[PDB]
Parts: sequence; structure tokens; C-alpha cells
Amino acid sequence: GAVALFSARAVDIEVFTTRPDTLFGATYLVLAPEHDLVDELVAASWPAGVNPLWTYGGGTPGEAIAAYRRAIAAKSDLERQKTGVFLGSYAINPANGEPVPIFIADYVLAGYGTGAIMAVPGHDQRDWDFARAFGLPIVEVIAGGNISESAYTGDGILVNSDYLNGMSVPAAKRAIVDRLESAGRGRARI
Ligand SMILES: CCOc1ccc(Cl)c2c1[B@-]1(O[C@@H]3[C@H](O1)[C@@H](COP(=O)([O-])[O-])O[C@H]3n1cnc3c(N)ncnc31)O[C@@H]2CN
Repeated sequence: GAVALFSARAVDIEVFTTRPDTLFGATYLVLAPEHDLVDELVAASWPAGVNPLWTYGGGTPGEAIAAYRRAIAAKSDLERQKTGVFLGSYAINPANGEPVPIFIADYVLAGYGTGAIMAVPGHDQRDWDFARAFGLPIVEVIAGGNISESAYTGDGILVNSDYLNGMSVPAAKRAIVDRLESAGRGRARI
């Protein structure tokens, strides 16, 4: 595994990933609904042109987050066995320097890992499903499959990943951790 920091564009969000090699394909972040940084990161207003699917029908991000927390409390074990809300704010992907939107979603569990994930819809089917439901970008960074039909979860060759390009998955995992450590923004972890 690895832990990595994503800076708030406007605070650091630590994610745990078993696929640090896919960092150039991380197109959004997802925090557990109960994550301690959520209230900090919530924007006062929706950005202009926000996708209505992202707002939970709330007039402001704060109202939407409060409603999401209240609603998911009405779920049972049956439901818990993809929904979410945009916080109105962005983090910076440390690999490509690009802004990525921050969500909460109940598919991310508060007391596991760091309680936050980087979402890589190209290569994690859970993220693929969420991205399709919300209209988020799906980017291929591991050649081998067909991301238009499903997440590609296997081994392959790095693409669209700058200094990782051409590497195998195991080689790319080592390279990106090296880069994270040189920048002081992540670590390999068991
Ligand atoms: C299992 C396959 O995981 C994959 C597979 C492919 C890819 Cl590209 C990735 C991941 B992985 O998603 C995180 C983390 O890595 C992985 C940790 O799962 P393991 O059971 O602890 O090994 O699950 C996810 N995870 C970490 N903390 C979590 C939490 N609190 N709640 C829900 N899921 C969490 O990162 C990427 C981008 N999503």
C-alpha cells in the first residue's frame, strides 16, 4: 500500500491506496461522510455550472451534506450490503497538479485506512460505477483492458502517467512512492 497527501486547493487530505501506481488517473477524492475534514472543506456556495447530480438537491453544500448524513442514517444493513455529495471544493492531485473535486460517499468507511480514498475510475470498479453515475472523468493509466466497458484491475503498462510511462505496475508502484517520498507527500505502507 501507500499513503499520500492531496492538498486542498483553497489543509491536507491523506488517502490510503493499494494502487499508488494509478495516481495520474485519480480524478476525484472521496471522504467518509463522518470524516473530520468534511466540515472544514465544505464550500459556502455551489460553483457556477455544478452538475445537479452532485448536489443532493441541496441549496448549498452545507445543507446537502447535512441532508446526506441524515438520509444515510435511515439505511439498514440491507442497503449497506453509489450515492454521494460534492463538497463544493477541490484538492490538487500531487502527480499532475490538477484540481480534482472532493466528495463524501457512504461507500467510503470512516474507521478504515485514513477514511479517505483517491478515486481511480479507470482501475477500480467501485470508482468506475460512481464516476458513471455522477459524470466524473474516467482516465486510463494502465493499458491492458477497455475502460469504456469496465474498470481494468489487472497488470499492464503505464500510460498517460508522465515519468511512469512504459513501466509495469510493480515498477510504477516503486517509482511513484520514490517520487512521493522525495516530495515529502507520501509513504509506502503495509
Ligand atoms: C481493494 C482494491 O483497492 C483498489 C483497487 C484499485 C485501485 Cl485503482 C485502487 C484501490 B484503492 O482503493 C482504496 C484502497 O486502494 C483499498 C484498500 O483495500 P484493502 O482491502 O484495505 O486492501 O480500498 C480502498 N479504500 C481505502 N480506504 C477505504 C475506506 N476507508 N473505505 C472504502 N474503501 C477504502 O485505491 C485505488 C483507487 N480506488
